[PDB]
Parts: sequence; C-alpha cells; structure tokens
Amino acid sequence: SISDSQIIVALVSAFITGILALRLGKSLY
Amino acid sequence: GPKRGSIVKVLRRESYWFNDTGKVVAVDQAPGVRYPVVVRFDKVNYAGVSTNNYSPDELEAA
Amino acid sequence: ASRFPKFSRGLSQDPTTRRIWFGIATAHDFESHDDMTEERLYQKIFASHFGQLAIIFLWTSGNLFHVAWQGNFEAWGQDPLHVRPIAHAIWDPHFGQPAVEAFTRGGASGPVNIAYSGVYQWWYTIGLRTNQDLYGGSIFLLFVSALFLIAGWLHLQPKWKPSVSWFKNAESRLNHHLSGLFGVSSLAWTGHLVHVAIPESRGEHVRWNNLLTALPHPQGLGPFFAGQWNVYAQNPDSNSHLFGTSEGAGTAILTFLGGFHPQTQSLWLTDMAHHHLAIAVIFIIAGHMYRTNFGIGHSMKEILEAHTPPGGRLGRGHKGLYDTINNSLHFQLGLALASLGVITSLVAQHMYSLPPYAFLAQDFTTQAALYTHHQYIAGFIMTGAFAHGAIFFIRDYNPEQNKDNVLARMLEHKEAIISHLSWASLFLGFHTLGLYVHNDVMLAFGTPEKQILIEPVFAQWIQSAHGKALYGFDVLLSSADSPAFNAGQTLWLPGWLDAINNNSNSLFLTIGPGDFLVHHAIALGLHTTTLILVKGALDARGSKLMPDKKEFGYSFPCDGPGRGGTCDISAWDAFYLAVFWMLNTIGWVTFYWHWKHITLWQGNVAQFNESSTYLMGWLRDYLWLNSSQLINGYNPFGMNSLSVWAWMFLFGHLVWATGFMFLISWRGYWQELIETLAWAHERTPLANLVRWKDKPVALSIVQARLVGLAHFSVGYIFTYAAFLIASTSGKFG
Amino acid sequence: AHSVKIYDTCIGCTQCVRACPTDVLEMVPWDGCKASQIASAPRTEDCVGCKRCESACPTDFLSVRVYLGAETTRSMGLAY
Amino acid sequence: EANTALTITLSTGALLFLGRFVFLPFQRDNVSRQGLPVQNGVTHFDAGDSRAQEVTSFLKTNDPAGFTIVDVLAWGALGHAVGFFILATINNGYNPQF
Amino acid sequence: DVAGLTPCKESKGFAKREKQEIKKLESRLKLYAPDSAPALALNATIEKTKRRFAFYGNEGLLCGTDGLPHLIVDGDQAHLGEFVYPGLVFLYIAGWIGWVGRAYLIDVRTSKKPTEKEIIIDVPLALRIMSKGLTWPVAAIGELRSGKLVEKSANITVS
Amino acid sequence: EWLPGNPRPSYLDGSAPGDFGFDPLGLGEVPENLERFKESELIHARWAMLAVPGVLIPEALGYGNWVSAQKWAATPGGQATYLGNPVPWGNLPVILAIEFLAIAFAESQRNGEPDPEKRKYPGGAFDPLGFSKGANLEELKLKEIKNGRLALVAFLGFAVQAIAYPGTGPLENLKTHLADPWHNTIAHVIIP
Amino acid sequence: MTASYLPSIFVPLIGLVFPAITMASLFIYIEQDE
Ligand SMILES: CCCCCCCCCCCCCCCCCC(=O)OC[C@H](CO[C@@H]1O[C@H](CO[C@H]2O[C@H](CO)[C@H](O)[C@H](O)[C@H]2O)[C@H](O)[C@H](O)[C@H]1O)OC(=O)CCCCCCCCCCCCCCCCC
Ligand code: CLA
Ligand code: CLA
Ligand SMILES: CC1=C(/C=C/C(C)=C/C=C/C(C)=C/C=C/C=C(C)/C=C/C=C(C)/C=C/C2=C(C)CCCC2(C)C)C(C)(C)CCC1
Ligand SMILES: CC1=C(/C=C/C(C)=C/C=C/C(C)=C/C=C/C=C(C)/C=C/C=C(C)/C=C/C2=C(C)CCCC2(C)C)C(C)(C)CCC1
Ligand SMILES: CC1=C(C/C=C(\C)CCC[C@H](C)CCC[C@H](C)CCCC(C)C)C(=O)c2ccccc2C1=O
Repeated sequence: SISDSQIIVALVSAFITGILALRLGKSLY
Repeated sequence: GPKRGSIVKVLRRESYWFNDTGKVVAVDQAPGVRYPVVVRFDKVNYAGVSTNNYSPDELEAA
Repeated sequence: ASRFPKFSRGLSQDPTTRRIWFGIATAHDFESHDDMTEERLYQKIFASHFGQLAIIFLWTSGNLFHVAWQGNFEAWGQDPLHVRPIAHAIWDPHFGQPAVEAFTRGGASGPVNIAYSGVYQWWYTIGLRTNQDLYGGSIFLLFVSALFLIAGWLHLQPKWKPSVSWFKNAESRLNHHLSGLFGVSSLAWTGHLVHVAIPESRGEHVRWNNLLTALPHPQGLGPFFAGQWNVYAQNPDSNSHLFGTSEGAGTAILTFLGGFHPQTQSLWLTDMAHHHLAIAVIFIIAGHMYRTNFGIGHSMKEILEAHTPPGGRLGRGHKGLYDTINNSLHFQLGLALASLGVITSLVAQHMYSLPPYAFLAQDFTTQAALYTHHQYIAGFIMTGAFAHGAIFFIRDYNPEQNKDNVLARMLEHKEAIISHLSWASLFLGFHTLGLYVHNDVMLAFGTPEKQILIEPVFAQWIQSAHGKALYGFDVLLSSADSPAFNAGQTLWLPGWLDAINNNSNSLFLTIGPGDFLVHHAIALGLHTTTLILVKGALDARGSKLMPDKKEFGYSFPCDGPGRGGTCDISAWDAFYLAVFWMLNTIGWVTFYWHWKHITLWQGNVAQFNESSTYLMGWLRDYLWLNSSQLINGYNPFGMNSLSVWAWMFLFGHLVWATGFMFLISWRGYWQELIETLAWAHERTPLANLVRWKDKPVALSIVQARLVGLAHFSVGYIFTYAAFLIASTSGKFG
Repeated sequence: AHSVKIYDTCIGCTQCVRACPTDVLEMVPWDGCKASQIASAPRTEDCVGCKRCESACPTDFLSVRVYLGAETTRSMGLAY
Repeated sequence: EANTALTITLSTGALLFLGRFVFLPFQRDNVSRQGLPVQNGVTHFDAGDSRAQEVTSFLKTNDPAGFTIVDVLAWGALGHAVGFFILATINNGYNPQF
Repeated sequence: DVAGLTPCKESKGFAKREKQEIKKLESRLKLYAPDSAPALALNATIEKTKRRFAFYGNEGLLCGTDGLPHLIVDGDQAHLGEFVYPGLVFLYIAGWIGWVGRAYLIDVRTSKKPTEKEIIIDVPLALRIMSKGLTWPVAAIGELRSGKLVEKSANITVS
Repeated sequence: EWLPGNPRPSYLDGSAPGDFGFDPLGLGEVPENLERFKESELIHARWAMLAVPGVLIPEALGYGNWVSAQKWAATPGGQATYLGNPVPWGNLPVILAIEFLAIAFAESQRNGEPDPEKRKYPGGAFDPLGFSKGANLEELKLKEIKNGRLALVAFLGFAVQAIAYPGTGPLENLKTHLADPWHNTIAHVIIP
Repeated sequence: MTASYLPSIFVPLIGLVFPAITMASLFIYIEQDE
C-alpha cells in the first residue's frame, strides 16, 4: 500500500466487511 | 432370605463392598420390607460404617 | 431469557454477580442451553465455523497489509542476511526520546517492531517481491472473508438452512473433503509453484498480466500427455544458482533431489512442487472410496461391523461404533483434536530440521519462536482432545447400544490401564531424578568422572541407519553394499547423505549422554500427563468414591466434606490438573531445544555436550547465563532495544505469581471478607447514594480454579516468550 | 433451588433432618423399612447446598442426594 | 521409444476385461452385501436428504451383465492409472536391484 | 570403538582429568606440614584418586571426547559389567523384598486382628519369612504355574 | 500322532486325512476357521509341490540359480529359457500382464464354489484318469498331504538357505555338505 | 509510512474511545431486566 488511495480502498472494504459481520452476528443471536 | 451367619458376596453395583464377602446378621421377615437382609463386613467404607442391608435378590454367592 | 444470558434461566434469575461470570463461560455450550434441538445446534455450529474462517482470513489480510504499509519487504528481498524484517510501526504517546531512538532501528523512519514470525521468508519463497503483491493479497483476503461472512449469514436464513440429516452424511462429506479440500488444493498449489514460484526463483517475472503467455517449460504439456514424464526433470539448478537471479539456473519443474539449496540452506522448490503433485494424486485417488449415490463405493457402517475377529478376544468388535461417532459431536471433536495435535507437533519437529523457506535457519531468533509456538499449541490441543473425550464419555455415551464393543471393554478394564500408566510414570520419574541427582552430587564433590553417563545407542543406531557416519555403526544406509543404499543411489541419496553428514545444520544433530536424560524426562512428562487425562476420562462416569458422577455433569466443585473429603473430584478437575503437567512437559522440551540450538549457533556445542548431564548446569549455564542482556534491557545508565522484553519478562512473573493467589486461597475466606466490605459500603455517608445491582459475591470454586489456571498459563507463556526472544535476538545465536 | 432426593433405602435414621440447618428435611410415615418412617424434602427452596444431609445417612452409598442447581438469594446464604 | 496410444489402450482394455468379465459377480455381491450408508438404522435419503438420492436415470443400462456407466468410468480410470504408471517407468532405465 | 568412543586407558583427555585434579589436591596440600592431620587426609585423598583412575582404564569403559566414561547399556558382551550384571543382582534383591513382603501380608491376613499385626510387627514370623525368601524365583514361578498367584473376584465397582 | 500318548483337542479327532493332532497354539478352535485353514493348507502344499522341481531341475539342466533366474530385470535383456534360447515375448511389462491376468482368472474361477469337498477336491476335468473313482482314496489323500507338508518344509529350507548363503542355490549346498559334513553345517549361521 | 498521520488518528480512536463506548453499551445490556 505504498500509494494513498489504496489505504482508502482498504478502509472502505474493511467497513463493508464489518457491516457483513454485524449482520451475521445479529443473525446468530 | 439366606440363613444367619451365612457368607454371601455382594452384587450391588453402587456398593463399596461390591464383589466382597460378608456374614449375615439377621434378616427381617416382615411382609413389606424392601431390603431385609443385614450383613456386616470386616472393612469399613469411606464413611466408616461396616453394616448394611440388602434385598435377597441383590446378593448371593455362598 | 429476560436478562443478560437469554439462553438460560438459571443464570437469569441469579441476583448475585455470578450471573455475569457464568454468562460468559457457558456462552458456547450450545448443547446445554434452553429449548435446544438437534437442528438448531448444527446450524449454529455451521455459522460459527463460517465466522471463525472469516476471522482467520481477516487476521491474515491484516498481516499482509501491515507488512506492505510499514514494513521493509523490498529492502529485505535484496539483502536477507544484513537487514531485519519489520513487523509494523509503533505509536505510543507514553514513549520517551531514548525509547524512540532505541526502537527506530532497521530502515524505518520511526520506531518499529521486528517480525519474528518468519512471514518474510515464506512470502519471498512463494514468489512475492513487491509491496504491490502484498496489498493485492490483502484486498483479496478481505474479499474472501466478506464472502465467508455472506455465506455464514445465508445458511441461517429459513429457506437455506441444512437439515440435521444432511450434516450426518459422513460418507459424502469425507469423500468430498478428501478429494477436493486436500487433493485439488494441493494440485492448485502445485500449479502456482510451477507457474509463479519456480520461475520467479529463476529470475523471470510472472504475474496475472502474462499468465497465458509465459509457459513454465520450454516444451510445456507435450511430454506430459505423451507419457514422457522425465522430460520435466532434465536439468535442475546447480550449486552456483543464486536464488532470485538466473546465475546458473536450470529449467526442470519437477524432480527428486533431496537435501538443501547450498545458498539458502532450504529445500528445493521443484521438490516441493513434485511432493505436492504426488500427494494431490494420492488424495484424489483415495477420495473415491465411500458410496455416495452412484452405486459403487463402501458402506462405512458394514466395514466397522465386519471387523469382529472370531474367538471373542475383544468382544463384539466394532459393532455399533458408527452411531456413537455420528451422533456425538464430542467424539468427532476429540478425534479431530488428537489427529490435529499430532501433526501440529510433526510440523514443529520437521520445519527446524528441514527448513522449507528461503534463508530460514539463518534467522536464529525466528526458528526458536516458531518451534516454541507450535509446540505449546500442540500441547494445548492434545489436552483438549482428552477433555472432549471425557465430555463424550460423560454426556454422550450409551452403555446399551455400545454393548460389549471395544469402547465398552475399555471401561471394563480401566483399572489395569491406570495402574500400568502409574507404574510407568513412577519408574521413569524415580530413575531420571535419581540419575540427575547422582550426577549433581558427583559434580558437587569435584569428581566429574564418577557420574552415570549413558550413550543413547538406539537413537545413534537409527541415525547411522539414516546415513550418518559419526558413530561408525555402518548399518543399512552407511553400508555401501546394502540394497537400501543402491536403490536410492541415483535418485536422492547424493543430496540426503550430503545434508545429513554436514554438522552445521539442524538435520539430525549429534547426540550424547546429555540427550538421553532429557528424552527420558520428556517420556516421564508425557506419561504423567496421559495418566492424569486418561484417569479423568475413564473415571468420568463414576468411581467407588462417587458412583453417580455422570448425573452431576462435567465440572462441579465437589461432593461435600463427608465420606472423608471429596474435593477436586470431577473430570474437569482432572483436566485442570493435567494442564500443569502439559505446560511443564512443553517447558522441558523447549528448554532442551533452545539450549541445544544456542550452543550450536554460538560455536561451542561442547558446552551443552558436557554441562547438561547434571542439573546445576541447566540452572547456571542456560538460565542464569543467557539472562545477562534480558535484565539489562534498562538500568540506571539508560535503556536499549531489549527494554520492552525486560518489561514483558517481569510482567510475566507478576501474572504467574498472581495465579497462585487463586489456587492456594479458597472461597470461604473471600466470601466472609466481602460480607463485611458490603457492610462498610452500606454504613457510610455520602457513599450510600450509589448502590450495586448485582450482589457482590466471591468467585465460585471451579471459577477460581479456572482463573488461577489462566493466570498461571499466561504468565508461563509470557515470561518464556520474552526470554527466548531477548536472549536469542540480543545475540542472534 | 437445589434438588434434594430421597431414594427408597432410608432406614429412618432421622439424622438427615436433625443435621440440616434450614428446616428442609422432615420425617414422613412410609411403611417398609423398620419403623414406617422416611425422609422428605418439601422445603428444597431453602437448601443452600450444606450437604450436611449426605454426611449423615449411614446407608451403603447414600439415600438422600443433593443436586446443586440454579442459584438464588436464599441458596447463596447471603445476608446483605 | 515408448509408444503411448497402444500401451494405455491395452491397459484400459485389460482392466475393462477384468471388470466386465472376471470380477463382476464378486463386485456385485460385495456391493449388495453393504448396500446403502445408514445413520441410526435407516439410509440417508429416508432419514431426509434431497441430495442422498441415487440417480437411476444415470444407471439405467442395457448390457446383459448390468454394466452401468459408472462401472465403465471406474474401471477405465484404473486402466488409465495403470497405463500411465507403466508409461512413466519404461522411459528412464535404471538398475535398483540387490 | 562402539558409538565412536575410545577406550579410557588410551584417552588423551583422561590424563588431564587426572593430572588437573592431582595438582589441585597438591596445591591444597602445600598449606600444611607433612606430619599433620590435614596433610595425612589430603595424601589419602590423592591415593584414593589414583586408585580410582587406575581401575576404570583396566575395566574397559569407553571415554568421551571430553574425557569422561560412557556406559553402553546395550547388551554388548564386552560391557556386561555396566548394566546387566548389576541389574540382575538388583532384580534379585528387589524380588526378594517384594516376595517376603507379600508372603508376610498373606500370612498375617489370616489372624485375629490383621490390622494390629501391621503397626506392630511380629518379629519371629517376619524373620522366618525373610529367611525363606532366598529362593523367591523358584517360588514365584511355582505359584504362577499352580494358579495360586492371582485372584479373579476383585472388588472393583463402577456405576 | 505327533506326540505318542498325548490326547487330541475336541476338533482334531483324526477324521480328516493327514490328521495327527498338531495344534499347540489352538488355531483351529473355531469351525469355519478350521474349514478355511484346511483348504489353505492344501493350496500351499500343492504350490510348493509344483515349485520344488521347478527349482531343482533348471539349476542342473538349464543352469540357473532360482534367484539369479529372476535377476535379469533392471537390466534390459535376459529372458533365458530351457535350452537357454531367449524368449522374444518375455519383456517384463507384457509378461507380468499375462502372469496377472491368467492367474486372476483361474483364482476367480476356483473361488466360486460352495461345496468344501469340491473346493479342496474338485475332480471332474481335474481328475482325467479316474484315480479317485472308487479305489483307495483316503490313502491317496494321506499320501498327498504327507508329500505336501514335506514340500512346504523343503521350500522353507530353500528360502532360508538362499538368505543365509547369498548368491547360491540349494544344490551347491549339498556339495558343500558332502565336502566336509562336520564343518559345513547350520552351526555357522546359528553360531557365528 | 505513506500517511503517517493515521497512527495518530486511530490508536487514540481504538485504545481510548472504542473501549469507552463498548463497555458502556455492554454495561447497559448487562444491567437491564427487559
Ligand atoms: C481465547 C480467549 C479470548 C479472549 C477472552 C478474554 C475474555 C475474558 C475471559 C472471561 C472469563 C470469564 C471468567 C471465567 C469464566 C467463569 C468461570 C466459570 O463460570 O467456570 C465454570 C464454567 C461454567 O460451569 C458450568 O456451570 C453450569 C452451571 O449451570 C448453569 O447453567 C446451566 C445451563 O448452562 C443451567 O442453566 C443451570 O441451571 C445453571 O446453574 C454447569 O455446572 C455446567 O456443567 C458447567 O460447565 O465451567 C466450564 O465448564 C468452564 C467453561 C470455560 C472452559 C474453558 C477452560 C479452558 C481453560 C484453558 C486454560 C486457559 C489457558 C489460557 C492459555 C493462554 C495462553 C496465553
Ligand atoms: C486482525 C487484524 C489486524 C490487527 C490485529 C491489526 C492491528 C493494528 N492495526 Mg490494523 N489493519 C488491519 C488489520 C489488523 N490490524 C486491516 C485489514 C487494515 C486495512 C483496513 C488495517 C489498517 C490499519 C491502519 C490504517 C492503522 C492500523 C493500526 C493498527 C495498530 C493499532 C490498532 C488500530 O488502530 O487498529 C485500527 C484498525 C482499523 C482501523 C481497521 C481494523 C481492521 C479489521 C477490520 C479488524 C479485524 C477484526 C478482528 C479480526 C476482530 C477482533 C475480535 C477480537 C476483539 C476478539 C495495531 C498494531 C494503526 C497503526 O499502524 O498504528 C501504529 C493505523 O493507523 N491498522
Ligand atoms: C470439494 C468439496 C468441498 C470442499 C472443498 C469443502 C471444504 C470445506 N468444508 Mg465441506 N462439505 C462438502 C464438500 C466440500 N467441503 C460436502 C459435500 C458436504 C456435505 C456433507 C460438506 C459439509 C461440511 C460441513 C458440515 C462443514 C464443512 C466444512 C468445510 C471447511 C472446513 C474448514 C476449513 O476450511 O479447513 C481448511 C482445511 C484444509 C485446507 C486442509 C489442510 C490440510 C491439513 C489439515 C493442514 C495442512 C496445511 C499444510 C501442511 C501447510 C499449509 C499452511 C501454510 C500457511 C504453509 C472447508 C472450507 C466445515 C466448515 O468450515 O463449516 C463452514 C463444516 O463444519 N463441510
Ligand atoms: C478418551 C477418548 C478419546 C480420546 C482419545 C485420544 C485423544 C487419543 C489419542 C491418541 C493418540 C494421539 C495416539 C497417537 C498414535 C500414534 C501412533 C500409533 C503412531 C504410529 C506411528 C507409526 C506406525 C510409524 C511407523 C513408521 C516408523 C516408525 C518409521 C518409518 C515410517 C513408518 C511410518 C513405517 C476419544 C475421543 C477417541 C473417544 C472417547 C474417549
Ligand atoms: C458398446 C459395446 C462395446 C464397446 C465398448 C467400448 C468401445 C468401450 C470403451 C471403453 C473405453 C474406451 C473406456 C475409457 C474410459 C476412460 C476413462 C474412464 C478415463 C479416466 C482417466 C483418468 C481418471 C485419468 C486420471 C489421471 C489424470 C487425469 C492425470 C494423470 C493421472 C491420472 C492418469 C490418474 C463392445 C464392443 C464391448 C460390446 C458391444 C457393445
Ligand atoms: C481474590 C479471590 C477472590 C475475590 C476476587 C474477586 C471478587 C474478583 C474480582 C476482581 C476485580 C473486581 C475484577 C478484575 C478485572 C480483571 C482485570 C478482568 C475482568 C474480566 C474481563 C472479562 C474484563 C475469590 O472470590 C476467590 C474465590 C475462591 C478462591 C480464590 C479466590 C481469590 O483468590
């Protein structure tokens, strides 16, 4: 990630994955 | 049940004296007793008692 | 279901603070919940598995991203001997200027940590040469973790839930696992090694943009489909090959060379490709064995039923052993954990002798960390296997279905097994301690020539049978006339005999009287640990002291003071006692390994070879001597890079000691203390406006044992990780 | 909330009820051993788990068995 | 030179002969002996599985001996395996004896 | 020879392990008069050291690369004096102890108060059994052959 | 009667041919196990009876060694025969192919028989001389068994001698015996 | 490090704020009778 936009891409992808994990946890409870 | 002073071997699966021998003391001959045979053993259990009562179908080896 | 634990009523109606604790403890025991059926349980297992995979892949992607963003991978690639791999950067607002100047080593612009996990050599071997590749891997792993989370949520929706009868389809599941998950995965790895790893090792760049252009062999796929398979083993790399460049590199993709690459001192890439191809074919062939729905294939129940030998030597054989393993999840969990814990020790024992990554065995501080890590993991796993075997015996075993099979006859004669394990452990301990103390006294009285030094003739004979030529045994692989020698003379022995007869690597290090005693101490540790665990698992259903233990469950504190005293009687307590012995055995093994390799790397093997036969030598030449830079990590004269470890080390001790607090003192004191603390809080002004909701109570009995064991284990792990990293990396062998 | 049980082997020693410091166990007419006595646990809602009952029955294994269950304020022995 | 088109066809033909002719009653009796995977006393399909159903639309055959397509697949796979195991060996030349 | 160890009477590292110790003892000795108890004790120690080092070389033990004996517990006929020869006499003594203890227990068990005869030994009977316990193998094997060694109605129970 | 006077087990009553009462390990205690064991013994005996001339003849006539007579592999060429003429169709793969196929067919044929009597004593096209029609038959079975066990022992001796004395056959060992019976004997490999 | 201003933004937002809010949320969820 020697570039600058790539960090933002990683951040937004981590956020999407977090929302997915949130939905899964809600379904598990 | 068995005779007095008879040496019988226990079969009660949850007994400290399982597969051990003991001499009967006095079997009560009442009509509705569920465990009339009284047998005393020569080795105490974890609690320290050596006498216990069983049903006639629960111990016999002679 | 109206309070914190909604899966249990007993904890909901608990007014005390214990409701909190036992809510976090019994949070994953889906079996002992409220209103549980065999179809909700399995689907919860499925979804939790998906979540676990997601977490694993997120962790791996994080490692990739943090090595790509803050690491110095590119610099390390062009000088993997005079640079230190950076794990990540640190930003601690409590730091002082000397700490910033101390931790700013390497090539970084600020303070950073040094990666002792060996990921640099791994990633460099498989063909990663730029931070761009690491970032691509990281985003791809984020993607696959998102996909796993998607599937985990999907398979909980009512339309797509699998049935309980689908899970119990053992035949098709084993078939598909064996074929796909093993063979096809190994085949794909072979493809990657052939296409991307081996050419990048030869020197030429190969990526997605030119996959279909650059072929991995000058005559690709012709000889393969014509059966002329030796063409792919024509000319390998020579002793002059520089890993990374094309200075003396061949063109063969598959071969069987044996030994280590003379530069990197690691196995040949083509050898790994060939091995993966072979095991892929083996697994794919072994897949098609059980009948799924195509007519052919076995019935894994009639196989079990058919193996009762005639003569009644072991009763009714394996009749009924299918339903027990199918219906009971703890049986499968125990089998899985045991089989996994054997191979996660196999990897530890192998990766150090035969380093599989480029420029490993030169990071003297990484191999130690890897070995210690994997051995402690293996110890914990081997303990968990027996724990779950005991749980199965308690709550899943049916004595009527398992009528007179082998599993019942194991309970039928358990007294003999426990007696003989007792005898073996007693014998080993008596004699090992006796010899060690005798040598200690002999060295103490100034007469070192009167100690019982025993040469390990059996292991030395085995090493000689593997090709070592130090003990002159000349048996079966040192003999030049043995057919075993002539058979492999053309294929791999030129490299194997070369590597094993070089006394500078970890391939079958020489052994003397000092190794004998440590191997016997290891045997004693293993024996005592299995004794505790087997005694627990067997007398988990009931003993003469308490012949109804199955009705009380796995973990219960005791059965009162009566009947002489029945404290610490459950099977969970057997496991809790065995954890200590597991930690002790693994500590012995790691001490042995670390001292042997420290003395090998320094240059004086004759210090271990001579100062280990007694016991003060271990305390003075290993523990006390190798702690000189650790504790000096900071002093009234300054501080240096090891300071953090010098902290962590001490930290460990503290935690370790705190464990004793929960294991020596018991509840009845702390409850009688809390009962007056509550009084003091209630009878004070200005502080009785506040008020607790959960009544404060002392920790429970099994809870106290658990917290004590957790503290003991965390301290034990930390104060040794710190020491093994500081004493090695502070000297680098 | 603990679960007390009295199996049909009590010889009517009356020691279980004498030992229990909560007035939980009581005697009951039940013909069959010697004296038509047996134990009975009607007030299990007050047992703390003292296990003084089990430490008194001089039977082979036992005739009165306490099983520790859901915890409450009475069973925890709290006074605050 | 090790010619292929004849050696692997000879291997496949030999193992197809073995399957169709000499081992077919043995194979049939051993399959019928241990018929269907069974859980708790009843097969997977009847225990409930839309995916544990045999495919008779794939098994309906006409060979007088009942040589379905999966038997041909299996015996030909073994034939190709032995054929390539023979092919790969006779191309090197060695001397691994006593 | 075996295991790459040289015999001890040719080991050039045993000579040092001897002469260094000797010289240390002499350095200790030179702090007294040759007619005083410390000097006599030290000379006795030196003579004992010489007698010890002039026995290992003659026995046939193999020394190491550091000048220290190493025991070949293998079964090698040229080295039976290290493990199997003392092991046999130890096994004899231990079987003796175990057999006489077992026989004492067996005899005491058939008495009036067998528990009393275990905190208060009866020396005549114990001595008789200790005496008769010389030929224990010929008795243990005889009890095994005659089916008198083991029981069958053991009192283990597990519900 | 392998031990004059000793009794017999409850299953070794001597009815079977070649039965003497030898079972110290107690293997034939189970009936079906004994029924399989008898047929297995007969098969081993017949194979060893076939093998013994097959090793004794070609060493004196075709000049082989029965362990070098199989050495011609791993080296292209060999395939000697009776007069020594090379068999042109004796290439190892294409010879192992038929060696497998023919024996597989023969065994898969023999395996299909329910009758144990016809199992170990087929007859028919295997007795094409009327040797077992109605004449002395139990005596013929006894002769067959007594020769088969001797052949088994002889072949075991073959295989142990060829290992103790490598690179030689069991016929030069007879000449070694009769060169010095009192120095050349088993007391060399047993007591080195 | 490209950004080099993110470690000053995140560890204060992950070692101080994240526990501060999740402990409060979990304490509200624990100490409630529904
Ligand atoms: C990886 C960690 C990730 C980070 C985690 C950090 C989070 C902080 C940890 C929180 C720990 C909370 C305090 C400890 C747990 C409380 C102890 C306790 O209540 O303990 C008791 C628990 C709960 O007991 C249960 O108690 C039950 C009580 O029943 C209750 O529940 C029943 C239904 O559940 C009914 O409702 C019933 O009415 C009701 O009373 C029954 O007795 C069950 O049989 C019994 O299991 O017991 C059990 O089985 C124990 C369950 C845990 C077993 C795991 C032990 C493993 C220990 C390995 C050693 C650790 C080493 C660390 C190494 C690290 C190296 C660096
Ligand atoms: C599990 C993987 C993992 C771990 C342990 C770490 C650890 C760390 N990261 Mg990090 N990171 C990761 C993945 C990971 N990272 C990924 C995938 C990305 C790309 C989005 C980043 C992007 C990132 C940045 C930009 C920064 C860090 C920083 C840091 C450090 C300070 C903590 C912090 O601010 O985190 C903040 C974390 C995030 C902003 C994103 C979290 C990433 C994933 C989604 C979390 C994984 C969830 C996890 C598996 C569940 C844990 C469960 C557990 C509680 C039981 C710390 C060493 C800081 C640093 O370098 O300080 C020196 C910093 O500035 N990280
Ligand atoms: C080809 C078909 C196929 C494939 C690929 C899989 C694959 C998988 N199934 Mg699956 N399944 C299938 C068919 C298949 N299934 C069928 C037909 C059924 C119907 C019965 C099921 C029913 C089923 C259930 C019920 C469950 C799974 C689960 C799983 C997962 C196991 C966990 C895991 O990833 O371990 C990965 C393991 C490996 C990659 C094997 C590695 C080999 C050893 C162990 C390690 C060696 C590593 C090597 C030496 C070094 C590499 C390390 C490197 C860093 C150097 C895995 C993804 C489980 C799961 O995850 O749930 C979601 C689960 O609970 N399956
Ligand atoms: C309690 C219980 C349980 C558990 C158990 C366990 C946990 C176990 C473990 C165990 C173990 C963990 C074991 C292991 C084993 C191992 C082995 C057995 C090995 C072997 C090896 C081998 C065989 C080798 C060989 C060889 C050699 C030596 C050399 C060369 C090569 C070869 C390979 C040949 C269960 C759940 C089941 C059930 C219930 C109960
Ligand atoms: C109709 C008819 C007929 C005909 C038939 C035919 C013509 C047949 C053919 C058949 C065939 C023609 C078959 C084939 C098959 C094949 C197969 C089935 C294949 C498989 C393969 C495999 C599986 C392979 C694998 C592999 C790979 C891929 C790689 C490498 C390794 C291996 C080799 C393993 C007749 C005349 C008789 C009669 C009348 C009717
Ligand atoms: C100290 C002590 C107590 C009393 C200790 C108490 C009440 C524990 C509470 C300590 C504080 C309040 C919590 C500490 C916080 C931790 C750092 C982490 C908490 C758990 C995480 C999940 C947050 C016992 O009750 C006890 C019982 C039986 C044997 C030994 C002992 C024992 O040693």
